[PDB]
Amino acid sequence: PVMADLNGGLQFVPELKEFTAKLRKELVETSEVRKAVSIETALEHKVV
Amino acid sequence: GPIKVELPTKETVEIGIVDYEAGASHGNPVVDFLKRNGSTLEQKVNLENPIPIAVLDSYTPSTNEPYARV
Repeated sequence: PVMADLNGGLQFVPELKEFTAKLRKELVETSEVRKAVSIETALEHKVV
Repeated sequence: GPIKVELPTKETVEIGIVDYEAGASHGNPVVDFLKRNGSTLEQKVNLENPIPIAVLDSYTPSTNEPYARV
């Protein structure tokens, strides 16, 4: 019986779950910060 | 104006300023932003129901010279 590993080297990163969580958190926070800042800049411009 | 932070002792201490300056504009964006995001602190607090004290009758004087001269 054979064990093919097609994992792409994913096993070698340490703490893959926490790393993936931090990647998603970073991308999510960047998206929300940019969205909120854009909306508030738009509202300030419209008010002015 | 001054921006202050609330301390653990419920004491507001200045940690920054609001300093907005603009020429021709249709409004103040600072107040709009603060209304939309924050909450207004009203110093006056209404009771659950008003408490009537009394209905009183006063009279305007026949002449206004006594008040005018004083």
